[PDB]
Amino acid sequence: IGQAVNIRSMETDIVSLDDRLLQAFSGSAIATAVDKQTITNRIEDPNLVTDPKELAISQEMISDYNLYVSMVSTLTRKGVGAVETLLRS
Amino acid sequence: VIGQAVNIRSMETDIVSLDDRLLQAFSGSAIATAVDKQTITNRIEDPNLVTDPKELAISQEMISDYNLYVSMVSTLTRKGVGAVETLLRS
Amino acid sequence: VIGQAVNIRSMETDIVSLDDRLLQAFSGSAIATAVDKQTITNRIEDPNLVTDPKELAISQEMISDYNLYVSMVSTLTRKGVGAVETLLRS
Amino acid sequence: TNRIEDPNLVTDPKELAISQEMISDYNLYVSMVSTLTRKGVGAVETLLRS
Amino acid sequence: MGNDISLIALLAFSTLLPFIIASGTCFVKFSIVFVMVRNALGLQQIPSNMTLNGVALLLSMFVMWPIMHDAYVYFEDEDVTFNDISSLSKHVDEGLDGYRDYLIKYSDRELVQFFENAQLKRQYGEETETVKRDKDEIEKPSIFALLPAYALSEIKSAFKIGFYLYLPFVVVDLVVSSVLLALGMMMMSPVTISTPIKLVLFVALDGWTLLSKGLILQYMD
Amino acid sequence: MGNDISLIALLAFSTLLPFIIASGTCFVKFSIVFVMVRNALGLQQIPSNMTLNGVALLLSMFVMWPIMHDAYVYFEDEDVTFNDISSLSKHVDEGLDGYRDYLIKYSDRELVQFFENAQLKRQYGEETETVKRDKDEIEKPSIFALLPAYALSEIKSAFKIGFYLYLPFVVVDLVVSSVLLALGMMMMSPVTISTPIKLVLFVALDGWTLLSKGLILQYM
Amino acid sequence: LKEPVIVSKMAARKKITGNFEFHDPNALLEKLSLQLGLIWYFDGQAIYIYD
Amino acid sequence: LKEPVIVSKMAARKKITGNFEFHDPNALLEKLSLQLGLIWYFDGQAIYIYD
Amino acid sequence: ASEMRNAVVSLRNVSLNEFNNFLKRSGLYNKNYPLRGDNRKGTFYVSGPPVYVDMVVNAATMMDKQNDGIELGRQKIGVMRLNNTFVGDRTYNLRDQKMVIP
Amino acid sequence: TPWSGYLDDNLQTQVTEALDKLAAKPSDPALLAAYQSKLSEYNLYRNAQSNTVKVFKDIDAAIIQNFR
Amino acid sequence: SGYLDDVSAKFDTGVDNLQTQVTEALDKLAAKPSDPALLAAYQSKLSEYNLYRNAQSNTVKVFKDIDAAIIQNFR
Amino acid sequence: ATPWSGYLDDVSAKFDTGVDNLQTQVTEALDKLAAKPSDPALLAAYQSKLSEYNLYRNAQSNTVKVFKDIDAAIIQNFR
Amino acid sequence: SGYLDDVVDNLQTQVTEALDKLAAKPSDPALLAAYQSKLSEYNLYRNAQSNTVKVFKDIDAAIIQNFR
Amino acid sequence: MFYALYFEIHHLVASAALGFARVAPIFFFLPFLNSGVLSGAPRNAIIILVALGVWPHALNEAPPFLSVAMIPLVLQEAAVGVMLGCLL
Ligand SMILES: CCCCCCCCCCCC[N+](C)(C)[O-]
Repeated sequence: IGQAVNIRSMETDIVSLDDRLLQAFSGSAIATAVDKQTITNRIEDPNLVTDPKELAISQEMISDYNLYVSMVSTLTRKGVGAVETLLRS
Repeated sequence: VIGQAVNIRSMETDIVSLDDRLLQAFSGSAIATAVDKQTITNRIEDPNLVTDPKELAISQEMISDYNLYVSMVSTLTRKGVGAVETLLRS
Repeated sequence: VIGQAVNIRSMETDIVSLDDRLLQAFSGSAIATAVDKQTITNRIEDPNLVTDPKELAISQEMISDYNLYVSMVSTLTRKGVGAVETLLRS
Repeated sequence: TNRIEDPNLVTDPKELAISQEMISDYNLYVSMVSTLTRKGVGAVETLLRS
Repeated sequence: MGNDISLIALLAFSTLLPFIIASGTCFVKFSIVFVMVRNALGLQQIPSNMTLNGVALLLSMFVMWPIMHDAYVYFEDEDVTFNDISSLSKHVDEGLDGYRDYLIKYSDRELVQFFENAQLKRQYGEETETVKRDKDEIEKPSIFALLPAYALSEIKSAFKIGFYLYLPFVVVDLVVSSVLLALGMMMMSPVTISTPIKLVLFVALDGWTLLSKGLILQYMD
Repeated sequence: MGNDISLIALLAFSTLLPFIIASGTCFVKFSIVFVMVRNALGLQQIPSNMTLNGVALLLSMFVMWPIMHDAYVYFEDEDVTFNDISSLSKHVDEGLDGYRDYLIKYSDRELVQFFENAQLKRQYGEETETVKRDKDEIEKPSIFALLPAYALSEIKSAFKIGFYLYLPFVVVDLVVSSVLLALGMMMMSPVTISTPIKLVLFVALDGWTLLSKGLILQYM
Repeated sequence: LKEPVIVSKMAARKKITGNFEFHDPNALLEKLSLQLGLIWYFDGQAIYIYD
Repeated sequence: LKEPVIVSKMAARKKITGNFEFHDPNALLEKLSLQLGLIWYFDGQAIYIYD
Repeated sequence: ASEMRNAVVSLRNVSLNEFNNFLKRSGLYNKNYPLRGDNRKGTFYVSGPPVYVDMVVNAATMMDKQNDGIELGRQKIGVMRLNNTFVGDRTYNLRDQKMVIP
Repeated sequence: TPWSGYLDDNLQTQVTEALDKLAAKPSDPALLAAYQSKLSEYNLYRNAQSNTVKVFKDIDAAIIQNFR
Repeated sequence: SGYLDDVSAKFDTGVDNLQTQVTEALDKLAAKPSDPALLAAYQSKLSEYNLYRNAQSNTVKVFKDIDAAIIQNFR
Repeated sequence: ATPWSGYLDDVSAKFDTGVDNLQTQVTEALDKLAAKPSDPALLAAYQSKLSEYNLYRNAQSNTVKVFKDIDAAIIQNFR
Repeated sequence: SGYLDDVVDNLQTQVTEALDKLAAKPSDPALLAAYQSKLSEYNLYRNAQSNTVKVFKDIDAAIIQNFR
Repeated sequence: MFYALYFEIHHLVASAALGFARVAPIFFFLPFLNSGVLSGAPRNAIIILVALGVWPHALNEAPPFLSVAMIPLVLQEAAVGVMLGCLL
């Protein structure tokens, strides 16, 4: 049990369009990197891969990860898909 | 049979704009859905309901109906927007 | 052998519009299907029919035939629609 | 075939393997004619504009 | 759904829907009138087709919505209504009269009669008496015969409307050309001068208001 | 992923997005104005439509950004409790008012009101005395009434701007024709003499900067 | 009548003119129901009128 | 006839001209059937005429 | 004023008046928008400004959930002496039959 | 789910009852012979039911997935 | 009708009378449950029945799966 | 006529998460049995509890699996 | 067939014949063991045929679409 | 006979396809039909409907041309359509 939280993380005002990207990109890449790591070290630990109460947690974590990355991919593709049609047309 | 209600009269179309009828349809569907998901989840935890053969035969039907309902709506909406794409992009 | 009937000279001096040919086909199929589903369910409910080998061996064939029929109608319909799309679509 | 032999042979695996060939080939033939006519008309329009 | 064939038919219909809108709804007419206006002003690429088709589809929604809603509640209606093949085929057929009444109300009687007779002569043979229903109650004609008559009727009337709108700009063009020849500037391309006069004329008329009003009032009393 | 019917609604909206931009945003106007500049200068193929549309799309984002930000934080960031049809309907509707107000700022009232009455379809053919040209409002018209009135207003505004832009270049070439007829040289077309003059006039005016600035200033 | 009245979208298309006396509304309502072709009901809280 | 009459769409395309009595309809109806090429049935509630 | 919120709450473990005491100690109570219901039962209606409604609904739901950890049913033991009879069961071996009195 | 507009539990109680009789005297051969039959029939009933409900789900899903 | 019923029937026209014999032997045995002569016959008939019904059902299952594969490859 | 909407207990479930009685009781029964593996009264109890725990855990896993396939199938329907 | 029109034996026959022989005596191990392998070989043949017909049609459909 | 409706739909689309070759050139010449006016998704939908409205034979029986080389035939029909477009 060793835990830390970073609290003063984000600015809520209206801000230039360039930086909303950097801040979204960075926060997302960080979240996915740590999520993936915790998944793998839940499988490598023998006390967690063999307990039926723990496996049920790992199942949810894996599924949530799958869905989150599927959705960020889909919406980004439709985002650039709009621009390319307005410009080509 | 424990508690039930029904809505008897639907408001006249003569006083409601075209987009109100949409908001009103959407909201009703989104709520009936969240309520069904919750109901199923609660049936899976009451130890009396999760271990009685009589009750399981009900849970299996409830989950099959939820699955078909959401697959239906998600298909027809995709066909609906595909029509607009076909007419405008073309 | 029970209650057999056949129409004769169906097309010999009258021809239906396609508009009607589709409609008769749809109706004749949809009702036969709904009656077969009820027959199956009833053969499952009756305590004397789900416990006798002779009656179970009959019910297995009914379920097999229903499943094959509905799958064939669905596949042919989808394939035939596809061709009209490839014709009309610019 | 209209009211001779029998209908509904959805079920015998030997005739059901003969129907697969026909049901496919006629769909391909009809699909091909649709393209050839567009090509022909397009060639005429191309020459007449130019 | 309570029945599987009822589902298959619904997915087929939802797969062919756009062509029915493209060929059997006022969209076919609005789309033409706006392109005619753009031709009249002598423009090439602006407004874009995507913008003109956008407004054309929105305006078509106000006109078609009531019969689509009517058909929807008619087929949802939960009260017991049919029992057997003849009652089902009549129930389905009866559900389409809300839309046959629409096609018939705007199709040209002469075209409807032509496409009907030419089907009778296919099915029953050309020796069957040519009907000449000159005073007529057209006996619920088949929708495959009724639909192309509507399509050509809307094309006719849209062209007709588009003609009227040219005549002011035609005047503008011939006038400008005459005054330039009166000055002898034979080498001046008139289009450079006449384009802005057309634009300011149309803006002073407020064309899009008048036009979008009248186009809708033609479909409702 | 929350409620999945809200997920379906989000993906649908995301698919229709380019047509909404193409018909309910000032992109409509900027796209037309820049092309008319090219026609008034009489150039047939340069700059590319790829370039002109890219610029118009960029500029319009500055104007629309303040609204999308507010809608986002209102819907997605705030967790809220709601429990029934009426509470949800009202909650959803209230989020759109930020956009609704923009449309009503740039749309023309009698046309919006006509479309409203057309979609109620009530008692129709209501007369001009059913209206009295009122001035100050707490009405909330439908968005399906507001979108086309907006489109049809923006287009007319663009045409008006295009009227003024043509005039100086029209003067520039009738002068050239008159000088060539003062000489004997009536066999020669003005165009090859006239084009460079128009290009210098336009650069001396720096028309691109005045245009972009003034187009933005209308929406501030 | 002392009751709120709800009129169907269809019945609201009809028009009327003249000088009327609402002396006994239940009776007048019954009268005009048949002349104009309406139908009506009363649940105890409001009066609903249809074509 | 004292019974409602239903005529099929196809049979409704024929035309007739002249001056008729209808004195004994059941007999007349039969005679006309064979001249025009019609067939007809009677269930007890309505008379159905077809080509 | 058009922003007023209203909600129905149902509690299983806590009485309405018990919740009132919580609000009063908190210094959150507001006599313009008081709770309406049966002091003795667990169901009530509340309406008011957004902040107040949300806080009430959350607080009450958490109170009710936490009281699933409390217990009421403490057993008690009674010791009762019999004054007129023997506590135990008896068996009478009749020379012909064994018979039992419980 | 009803097809809109179309015109057109005892075994559980019986097994419960037989169980209650048996529980009172587990050594009676007649109560044992009866319970064996009731329990066997109930078992077969529940299995046949749940297999059929799955077969219908899978046909509806295949139909949708064909046009989806 | 159908081919899968044709396959099912090709068994029932194969075992002419077994369906009757089994019930008849059961009635006899039930009349005198302790006769070894009866018992010995019933054991045989019952076994022959159990086997017939299992072979029939597994064959119908296999031909059903062959057809369900072909109707998918129609697509 | 239409069925009622229902009403949504939005807050309750997500913070109703907490240590289940059922696992606690399973581990307690096992610890009682392991002290005297030959007592029939304890064996009879543990058979029942372990069985119920098996059923519960399977039913839950299969349900989570079903609910997430629907969401993956929606997203794959629109991309 | 008995017929040729002018202008060995296959698994389809052998299966029908072995089923026909088996159904006369469903409890003989020689016949059962002779039938298992014919029904297996017929299942494999009838799958492999359909899968390759499907491949050749998808090739031709892709060609026509590529020249659209 | 089970597949007869499926084949009957394919006979329909083969007839419409061979009719398009003769009807579309007319739509090219006339001043109220050319693509300066009628364009996008309506265009094909309308041409096909007209061609089916005028095809001379019952739509539900097999097309007679299945035995013939397709190109000479398509060119023949397009030439006929061009001649009619001129005369109209
Ligand atoms: C037909 C007369 C054309 C004269 C030039 C028109 C103005 C543009 C070019 C000169 C601009 C003045 N400047 C900046 C050089 O001083």
